[PDB]
Amino acid sequence: GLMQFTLPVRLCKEIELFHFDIGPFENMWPGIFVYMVHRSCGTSCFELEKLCRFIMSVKKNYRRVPYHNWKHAVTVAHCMYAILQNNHTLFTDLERKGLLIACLCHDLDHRGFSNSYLQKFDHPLAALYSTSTMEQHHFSQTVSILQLEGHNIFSTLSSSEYEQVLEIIRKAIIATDLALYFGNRKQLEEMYQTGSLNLNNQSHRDRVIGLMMTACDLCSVTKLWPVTKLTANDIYAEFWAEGDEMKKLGIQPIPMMDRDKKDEVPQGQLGFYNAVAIPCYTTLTQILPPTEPLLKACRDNLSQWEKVIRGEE
Ligand SMILES: c1nc(N2CCCC2)c2cc[nH]c2n1
Ligand SMILES: [Mg+2]
Ligand SMILES: [Zn+2]
Repeated sequence: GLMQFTLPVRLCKEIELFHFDIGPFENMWPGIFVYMVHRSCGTSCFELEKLCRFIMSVKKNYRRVPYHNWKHAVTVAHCMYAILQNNHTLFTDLERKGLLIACLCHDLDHRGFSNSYLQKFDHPLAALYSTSTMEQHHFSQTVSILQLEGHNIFSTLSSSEYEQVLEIIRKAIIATDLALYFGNRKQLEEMYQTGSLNLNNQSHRDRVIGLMMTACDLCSVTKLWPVTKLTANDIYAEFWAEGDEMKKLGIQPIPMMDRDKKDEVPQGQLGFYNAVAIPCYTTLTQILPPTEPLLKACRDNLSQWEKVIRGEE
């Protein structure tokens, strides 16, 4: 009960900032996550023995792929931690519990390929789950790990609270399907502008948690430029491997995924910032004003990519 996690002074301070980088020491990531759960939720939310076993089973079920890996999981959970900490009173006890776990689990057993590649491959998962293929798999994997003996971190909840938290986690993980983000953001835009957005409306909360999940999932674009730039290498390492696998199926991949067309990357980043990232953090900042640093950091990185195109780097 009286066993607090403490981080070194630089991490203790920097971890509260949206643009915090979790660092290259894998062995510190579990402790960073537990630290964030204790401050975000309470030292009582989870049985420490159970939580540690859950975290290590989650780590084991992330693969050694360039980007959709254990580091991404903890990076996305940290962004959620920063949003929750800057929006203290807006979220329930169950929501703070659910969302950090949802974020840690959101890409469980990712193979580094898009839903599109699975469907064109005719992967078994594409037969089992026609839409949000990988996201339905990630949630499936989460429930599987929760059901391991000694791994049920929610055991102290009532039947009804247990069903509420697994329903929060399911929707949160489904929302990380970027295909669903466009419609979700549009509806949130309409609702915020016409003034109908109502955080006591469960369907409205769901939408807002969805947008937070997109924002945390894309938070690579909200880091300082050196982190953003080096993470984009890992992202494109996966895209190019998928492009190679598309070519093996006798399909010319979109230029984004074609390693012959690396020149077109900087312009592809502009499109992504303008079509996805900027609108995402804009709508998020409208609904949750204290998340503005994510929009500001994102705009700064767009400017850095414009400088790459103008050959100034
Ligand atoms: C281009 N496209 C991207 N998305 C496409 C699918 C999901 C991530 C990203 C994400 C981070 N940086 C990116 N650059
Ligand atoms: Mg995903
Ligand atoms: Zn992800």
